[PDB]
Amino acid sequence: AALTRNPQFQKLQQWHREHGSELNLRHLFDTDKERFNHFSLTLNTNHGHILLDYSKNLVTEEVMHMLLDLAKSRGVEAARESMFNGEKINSTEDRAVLHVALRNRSNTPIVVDGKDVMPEVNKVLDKMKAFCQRVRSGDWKGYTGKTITDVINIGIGGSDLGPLMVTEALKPYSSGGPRVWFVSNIDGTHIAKTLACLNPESSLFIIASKTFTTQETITNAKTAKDWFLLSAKDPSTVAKHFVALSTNTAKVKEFGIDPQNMFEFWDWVGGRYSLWSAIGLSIALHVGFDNFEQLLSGAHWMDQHFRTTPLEKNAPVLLAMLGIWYINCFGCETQAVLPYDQYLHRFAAYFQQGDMESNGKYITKSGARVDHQTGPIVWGEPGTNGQHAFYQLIHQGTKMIPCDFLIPVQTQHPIRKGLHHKILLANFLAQTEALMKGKSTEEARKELQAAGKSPEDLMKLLPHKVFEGNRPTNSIVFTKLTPFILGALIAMYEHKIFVQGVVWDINSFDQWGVELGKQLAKKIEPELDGSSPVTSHDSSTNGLINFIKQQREAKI
Amino acid sequence: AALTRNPQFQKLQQWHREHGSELNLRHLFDTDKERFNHFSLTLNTNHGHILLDYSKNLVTEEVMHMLLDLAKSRGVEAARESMFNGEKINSTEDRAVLHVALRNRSNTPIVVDGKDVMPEVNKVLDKMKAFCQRVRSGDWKGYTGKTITDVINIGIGGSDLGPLMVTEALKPYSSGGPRVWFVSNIDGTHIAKTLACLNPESSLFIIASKTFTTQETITNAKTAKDWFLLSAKDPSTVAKHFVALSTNTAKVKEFGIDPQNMFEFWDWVGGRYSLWSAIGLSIALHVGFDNFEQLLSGAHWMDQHFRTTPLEKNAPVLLAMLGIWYINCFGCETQAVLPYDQYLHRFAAYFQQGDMESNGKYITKSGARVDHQTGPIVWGEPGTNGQHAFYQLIHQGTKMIPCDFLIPVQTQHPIRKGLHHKILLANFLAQTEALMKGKSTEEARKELQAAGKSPEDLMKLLPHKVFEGNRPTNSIVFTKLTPFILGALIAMYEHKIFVQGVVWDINSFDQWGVELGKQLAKKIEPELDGSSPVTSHDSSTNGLINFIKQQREAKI
Ligand SMILES: O=C(NO)[C@@H](O)[C@H](O)[C@H](O)COP(=O)(O)O
Ligand SMILES: O=C(NO)[C@@H](O)[C@H](O)[C@H](O)COP(=O)(O)O
Repeated sequence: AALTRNPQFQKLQQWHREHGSELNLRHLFDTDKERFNHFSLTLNTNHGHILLDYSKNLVTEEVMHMLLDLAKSRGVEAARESMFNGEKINSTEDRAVLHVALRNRSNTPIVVDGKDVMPEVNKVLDKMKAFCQRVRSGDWKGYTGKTITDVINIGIGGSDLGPLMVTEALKPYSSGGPRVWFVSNIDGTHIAKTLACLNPESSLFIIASKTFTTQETITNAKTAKDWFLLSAKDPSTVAKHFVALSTNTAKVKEFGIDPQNMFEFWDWVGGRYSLWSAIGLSIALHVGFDNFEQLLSGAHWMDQHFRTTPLEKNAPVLLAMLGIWYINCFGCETQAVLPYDQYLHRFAAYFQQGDMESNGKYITKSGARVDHQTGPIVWGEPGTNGQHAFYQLIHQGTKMIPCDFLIPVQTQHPIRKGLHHKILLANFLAQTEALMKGKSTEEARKELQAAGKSPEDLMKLLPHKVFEGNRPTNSIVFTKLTPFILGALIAMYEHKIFVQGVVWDINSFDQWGVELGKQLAKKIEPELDGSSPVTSHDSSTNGLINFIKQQREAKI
Repeated sequence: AALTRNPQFQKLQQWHREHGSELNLRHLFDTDKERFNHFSLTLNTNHGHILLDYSKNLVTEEVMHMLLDLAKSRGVEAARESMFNGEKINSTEDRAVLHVALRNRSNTPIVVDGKDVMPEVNKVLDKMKAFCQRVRSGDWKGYTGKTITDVINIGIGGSDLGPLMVTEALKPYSSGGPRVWFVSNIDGTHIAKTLACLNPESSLFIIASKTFTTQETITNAKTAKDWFLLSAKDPSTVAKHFVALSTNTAKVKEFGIDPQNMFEFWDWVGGRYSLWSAIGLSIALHVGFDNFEQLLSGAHWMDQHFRTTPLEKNAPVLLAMLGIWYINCFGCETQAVLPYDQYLHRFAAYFQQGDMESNGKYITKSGARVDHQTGPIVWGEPGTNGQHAFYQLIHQGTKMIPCDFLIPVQTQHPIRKGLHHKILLANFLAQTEALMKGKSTEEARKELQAAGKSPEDLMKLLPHKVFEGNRPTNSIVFTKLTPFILGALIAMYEHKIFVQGVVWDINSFDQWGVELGKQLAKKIEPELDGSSPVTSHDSSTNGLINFIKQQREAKI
């Protein structure tokens, strides 16, 4: 594998196995009061500021220089240009990777197969804008002349999570927009519970699917249409209640959706990087097209930052290299994402997909099997809730867990004259301070003695109240969570994921395991029908299938 | 350190040290046709069956024997009886651990440092039922003589996640009950968007706090009362719209809720183990008291299973020891929980707290600092969705990740003649089969060769299409997800967590990390007031605070 054979990686590795064990955050701050200044980055987007404070990390100037030298020797910049220039860096599927083109507000030409893709990107965007206009203004009428009150997005994975997370994060900006619903799981409960609340006369279904063949989505789509026609009664009416977001005109046709009602994207648009495309139709319908264009602009701003800033001051690069540091040097399996914002309740989940589906690989672009760690397990929940739950393990467990704490300075709901947000911010700050500082044995025993504890009680309870600290965190603070800032934040992490993938020399844009999954259920599905036992698989699969058929009858 | 000194543990490590790496699942099955029958257990609860299939784990007869031997030399059984007998096993807090008492429907005596607790346990339960009957029937009236249509639960951590997860899971049994809402985050957005949909006249608030001093809960509670009074008046009417669940009678009164409307629990009721107590009121209110009793009955059955079953066939113990195996011998940092049920969308999140807040510790009950790993990081999202996302990493990443796949045989919504559930079951089965089997280079080669690829391209793509497999999983299948079964499943995991803690000799029932957090931001909160810079903390905390002050009034 490329990484292990790299001299910069070896130098960093040797340094860590020579000093790593010795790096204490509390000590570092106590010996360098310019630390914050030296390990923090402030970005002024002219539409809000974003402060990336990475000073609470187990690093020194020597460590950062070695990490950036690695980014350089691993060719991050050249790879970055290849992506922005439309080169087919997705080597296994031989495709370009152009989500940056989707939000290329500057309209600078990007050539693929001898053709600028921007004209087509803008054509779809204009079509989306015209459609949303019609729907929102009430011009688009259902089969009975009523305006559309509900929009239902049917899709899964990359055709679901992005729009779900963004519409949730941007709720404050959806005034004058129809209600938006997201159905994704094949589990019947999802679509059934959704349909139960809808009126077919005023509901518009959006079938999101790059391929338009995914089993969960097509099956949900058919159930929706069947449900609809139970009222409509004229397939000529579905044209007024069903539209498609896809790249496969053929399939959309077979389903019963004529063009003009198909908003397309392209193969260089990865599913987990597709919310910026026609896939974001539900977003635009929810918050309006101006806000949707703001989202795109925020992403474009971050793309430009990533492309023009020297590595040492490049946000996504710094985030990516600190991650490489914890993953490949400290051996940390996970990465926690902790937004202190309820609207971002699906943010961690979104990047759980974005990061893991991209870098959960073990084969390099040269075909060699990696002999080092790659993508981490990403998780988290919106604080503060976590503090009263899993934070216990982050503070006093046996695992090192790098955490990204995020929060907006200004809230969308300054109720009680800002009291709630004041408390939220204080907790945000105090948590990373405590993770860094911890609480020594002397400090703990002091409190216990002041509490008047007997020598007996203090002795047995003292160890349990000590916090070793030295747990690294990043604090990302932005002025306000607007469509623009959100877009820049999502783009920031997309590029962090990109940089790590380049350093590991893997292809962060294919998903063979996901592709495989879409073809596994195939064989067992028909075998579940009969009531006769199955014996064609290993004994576990057989036993589970037979327990299934047996309990199918059970009358509980 | 205590587990380190155990001979059974040493035996395990030595065996694995030179053998726990050759264990290949596919090989184990292709040499033992009775593997499924020998490595699985079927539990008939009389209200549905539960199949725990742990045959797809990297274990052999020998290994399970050694694992069970370790369980007994560490005193699991002794520790268990101590818990059920009311002994104060929560050493650091010298408190009993009796969530089992809450659902002890056999009413068998459990003397607690004096008198039997059941009489009081059943007293609250009766009071709870009485209250529910009044609210659901229409007896309990709003100050304007209106019937309750919305119930809002306000609490955080253990006073929030349990009732939220259960009411979501048992939604199909909520016919007739009012709508339930859960507010927990101090983030003003949470209470704001919740109250914006309510009508003060027909809304009843439940303030859930064991101590009734938690800043988040108390503050949200005060804000709720405020919202209510600017639509009515006379702080007396509050009595008709606010009730409390706590152990602190007095401080609950100085708020505005007479002890009349207070449903108490006790100190031996851990927050993360409290949904079975008064904390579960929102559950009883949503699905009725008969269903709530079914839930308790379910947990009670599992408790008896755990208490009377020989270790070799004990569900919670088997799950626990398999976990110890992966954590302490294979070094796996995480445990994934993948329910194939939309209703269980908050299930993984529930145990993320239950497990991590319990076993995320590093100090033994003897005061010694652990010499090994403890509590893993728990995470997950419902199936099939994850298959289109993070499963990529489970299948082809560089981390070993034990996964628990769960699914009900019978769906609550058999739409399209069961087509959706048939597809859901097929994926459930196919995914674990695939994680175990993988796809060899040879198999992938033959598929690509047939596909028409040339030596050039086939070679280029081949390694990327190979699945090493040997990914261990547990498949837990139950007849139907009913109140009773949900109760049994939750109790099963509580005991799994209990067993692991004992083996590690830690205290799974205190939370000094969580206790520290509920006092961390207090020093920073006041410093946020004003526009003057702070210099009292480390440069990072100072820097963040100053950036917030500067941006708080920046007009974007
Ligand atoms: O590629 C992926 N993620 O990046 C996957 O998550 C796809 O987005 C998901 O399987 C949906 O595929 P279709 O849009 O073709 O229905
Ligand atoms: O102990 C805990 N979990 O087990 C914590 O998660 C508590 O449940 C949470 O802090 C709420 O405490 P109060 O009910 O006193 O408001």
